[PDB]
Amino acid sequence: KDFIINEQIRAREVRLIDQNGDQLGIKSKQEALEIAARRNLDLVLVAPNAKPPVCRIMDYGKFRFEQQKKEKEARK
Ligand code: PBM
Ligand SMILES: [Cl-]
Ligand SMILES: [Cl-]
Repeated sequence: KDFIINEQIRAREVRLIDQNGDQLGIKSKQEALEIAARRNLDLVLVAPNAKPPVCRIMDYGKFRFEQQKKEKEARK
């Protein structure tokens, strides 16, 4: 569920996938953070144990809200 995002990420390099599924390739964490920032989105570590770790560009708050919404609705 919970993913670490943005500056919480410690990986030197990550494989980057953008908000639409475009495979941006291997990028330094710094460049990945720049791309996320220019798009006003978050850099989310979706696959911490992949080699190299996989990050997805997305709005973390919107993603998390929808996930919690889904869980709650299906149980009431
Ligand atoms: C990967 Pb830079 C500090 C424009
Ligand atoms: Cl640079
Ligand atoms: Cl943000």
